[PDB]
Amino acid sequence: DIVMTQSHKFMSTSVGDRVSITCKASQDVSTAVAWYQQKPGQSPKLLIYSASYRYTGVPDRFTGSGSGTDFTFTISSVQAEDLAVYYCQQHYSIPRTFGGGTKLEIKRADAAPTVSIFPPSSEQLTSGGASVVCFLNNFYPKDINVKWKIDGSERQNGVLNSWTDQDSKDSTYSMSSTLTLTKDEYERHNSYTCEATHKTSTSPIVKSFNRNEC
Amino acid sequence: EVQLQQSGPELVKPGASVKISCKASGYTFTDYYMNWVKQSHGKSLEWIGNINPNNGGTSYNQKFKGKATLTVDKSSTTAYMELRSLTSEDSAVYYCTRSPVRPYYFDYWGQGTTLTVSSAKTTPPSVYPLAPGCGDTTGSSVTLGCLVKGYFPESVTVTWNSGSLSSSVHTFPALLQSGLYTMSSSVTVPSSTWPSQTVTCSVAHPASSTTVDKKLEP
Amino acid sequence: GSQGERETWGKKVDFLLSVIGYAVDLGNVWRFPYICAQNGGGAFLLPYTIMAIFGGIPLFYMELALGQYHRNGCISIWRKICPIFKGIGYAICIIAFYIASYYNTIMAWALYYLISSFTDQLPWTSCKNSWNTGNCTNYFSEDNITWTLHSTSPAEEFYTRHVLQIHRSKGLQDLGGISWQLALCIMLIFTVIYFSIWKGVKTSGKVVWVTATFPYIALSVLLVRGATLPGAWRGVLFYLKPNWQKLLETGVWIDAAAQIFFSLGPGFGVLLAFASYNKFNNNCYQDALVTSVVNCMTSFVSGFVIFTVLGYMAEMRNEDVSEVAKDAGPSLLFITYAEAIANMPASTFFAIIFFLMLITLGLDSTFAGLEGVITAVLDEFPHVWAKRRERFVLAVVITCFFGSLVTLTFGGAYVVKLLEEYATGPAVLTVALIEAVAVSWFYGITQFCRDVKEMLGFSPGWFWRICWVAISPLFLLFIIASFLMSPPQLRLFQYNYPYWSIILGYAIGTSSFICIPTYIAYRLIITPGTFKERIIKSITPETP
Ligand SMILES: Ic1ccc([C@@H]2CCNC[C@H]2COc2ccc3c(c2)OCO3)cc1
Repeated sequence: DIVMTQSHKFMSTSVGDRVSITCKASQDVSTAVAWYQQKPGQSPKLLIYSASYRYTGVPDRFTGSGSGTDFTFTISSVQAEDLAVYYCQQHYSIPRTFGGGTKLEIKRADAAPTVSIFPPSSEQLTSGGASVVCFLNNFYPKDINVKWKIDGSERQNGVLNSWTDQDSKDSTYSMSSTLTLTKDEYERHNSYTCEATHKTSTSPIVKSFNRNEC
Repeated sequence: EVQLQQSGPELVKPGASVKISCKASGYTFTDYYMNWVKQSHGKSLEWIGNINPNNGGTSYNQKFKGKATLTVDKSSTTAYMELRSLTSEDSAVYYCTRSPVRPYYFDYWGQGTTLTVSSAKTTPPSVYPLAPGCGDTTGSSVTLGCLVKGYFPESVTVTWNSGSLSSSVHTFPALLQSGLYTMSSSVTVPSSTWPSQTVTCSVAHPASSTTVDKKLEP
Repeated sequence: GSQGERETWGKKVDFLLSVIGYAVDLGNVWRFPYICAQNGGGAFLLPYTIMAIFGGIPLFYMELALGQYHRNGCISIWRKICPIFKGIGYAICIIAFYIASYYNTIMAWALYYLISSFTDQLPWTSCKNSWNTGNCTNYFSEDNITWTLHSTSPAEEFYTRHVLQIHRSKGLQDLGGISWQLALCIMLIFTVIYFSIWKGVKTSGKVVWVTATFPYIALSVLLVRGATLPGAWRGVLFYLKPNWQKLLETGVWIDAAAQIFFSLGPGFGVLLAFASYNKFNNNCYQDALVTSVVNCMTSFVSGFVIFTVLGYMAEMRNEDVSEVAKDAGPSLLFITYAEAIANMPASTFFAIIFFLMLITLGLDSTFAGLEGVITAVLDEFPHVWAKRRERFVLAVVITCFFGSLVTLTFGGAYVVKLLEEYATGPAVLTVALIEAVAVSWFYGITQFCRDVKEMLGFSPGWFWRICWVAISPLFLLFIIASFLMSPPQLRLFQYNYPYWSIILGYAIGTSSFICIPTYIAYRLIITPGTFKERIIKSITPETP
């Protein structure tokens, strides 16, 4: 069989920069390599076939090159919607194999994380649960600290951080810090506070609300 | 144009079998090889095998020989893939993709089929409105949310007002714990249409065939 | 008086190149490279030689030694060895007939290509012909093309809808009528063998100078031509890449044994006839040894001749030469190789010498094929026959034409496979086994070593002794059992043969075999005495 090796699992680029993903095959392939673009949440979309030829419906900003074993996929004008995971695949020997997959992450200027704390709703208080939410929207880069405060004390049990993928419009990550608690514990405390430490500013952003019917 | 409409997600207990369809349209069905590619969570694409729609010419991969069985029907232009001896590794997304005979590229793919192989009971999601408090300072935009708690498997869809609008909706991935998933959704909409008009989030769970709609209230 | 002693050959080199001419054919050119590159690549050389040394060579040299020593035909030699097995000589006579029904129609195809190759623009290049469909898509045409399940190449269209016209037949059921072009081609073939056999060993032995040497020339031109082609190393890689794991399969050895046997073709009576017309003092050990080593090495270089052009063809297309070399049979040479040589400078030249090479490969072999049977009948019915040789030779030749009339049909190709797989292989293996057992066990290998000891001046080594006693009949027994156990389902040109074909095949495989148990029944049934008395006088040859 054939082993398609993409040594670089991740590649960082910016909007408008010249990006090029490599692809290493097991043996000599002549000109038999196809490049696929799988956008997050979509089916893999065919971009290049036979090393250099472009497929129909593919903008002019996507090109391909190489002849032999190593092949290269080039994007001249990276757009916000070009954010996807690119795969390379050989099409000469049975069976047809694929590459490990190269996620193209977009680099931009820093953005302040918009933090919003949420009190448990009445339908959940009715069920017998109470989850305080802390949304952190539109910031860059991904590295960000989230610290919880039930009543000023750093709460750490029951905290779940969920990072979404990068955005295809403004290239801004977004994460959710969830603090799930019981109803009995919720009606024995009032002002919840979640804070975020980012590289945009040294002082963590502090958000607070009150339990007494807001 | 060219469309490959696959089947919905499937939750099957380990050791059983499962069949996935692939309705092809928009081209001469007998003019192209029908392929199946496996994609594991976080893994690369994996070629299962192809089939010639004319005579059912299955050409499998040595890694999937006896693991997958490709069939085809010309009377409805639909290709099928059946899987037996289901394990936790088969819990992956499967695509059926069209391909010519030479050069062998995969021009058109299907939307995918989420297969979950687990003996865990199909648990309906708990939809709780994540609404801002009544003491917050209403600025130029308000961020809302809806919480989806406790469900299985990962087949779930959170929509906002029949998809209008959703130009500022941040959907957070689901997290698995003790056999049950939990996710949350948010939406940033200006303050000049709230709370004047109606904003409602709709949570749909296809595996349990349930659909609970909850409207946000301050 | 009268005839008395038999005739003698005109020179040593004539009989050397003559037995080489029988040994070397089409299968040497394309069969061995395919079976080689498929079963473990270069590693296939390891068992192939073994199956040669232990199997092919001993039968070859034993047959040759008996032929030169006894100077009798395929039927008359059993009268003086084991009369009950005289039916063997008859069986071959039937077997050869079945072979001569299809083997020369292939040469007729190569002949139809050859006369159709004199045009400046070769027919199988363009699609604007009277036989192409709307699926025909060809080169020197717009690039980017993406082939379709229903699309078809101009070479496949030419071979399918013209020289074969196989689209006009549905299979074995409906194959008529007859393509008169292939009938005239094969008629010309029977003519060119008619003027090369009718006189006897002198003409076959003189035509062989051309029919056995030219294939090396054409293979040399296509060899140095195919070697200079860009990206030809792919076919060589796929051709000689060692895959030793395939050697663990018990099938591969079987394929090698069958290959070397059916490429040396011992015990068919052709070597008996070719050996009969030689000097008693003349050595034959070196003869058999060298002759085989030529057939094997010739196959080895032929592998390069094919897979170099296949490598270039896999470079212009997209590699993994196996895909461009999937189909083994008439399509590897008549379509893929022809379409490959079409994109080369002075294509008329390489085309003419290629299909001319095919005819040149079949000619010598079929000379010898007929030669064995002719010698057998002339020696079995002397005086009652030999009145003229052109009479009996004319009879067998026109008989082969009427035999090929079933093959000259539209679905004739279908029949060719049914006759190529089912009829010849099991029966020939059987008669080779019974023949080897009868010379090694009944006549006694000791007296055979005394005959060779009287022939060459020295007794054959203990190696030849143990090979004839045990290793060779086990060698044939191996292929017999492995064949009967797993007869093959066969398909040709998107058409699977009906389930009943094997039945038909077995008829054609046994309708030739019925003569030896019925002749044992005829011999043991005709002379009265007791069963133990009559079989003891029927197993011992004539004392005087
Ligand atoms: I079963 C069988 C199949 C093939 C062989 C030989 C093997 C290699 N060398 C040529 C070939 C000779 O086979 C013939 C060819 C033409 C003929 C013919 C016999 O009879 C008259 O025309 C032997 C037995």
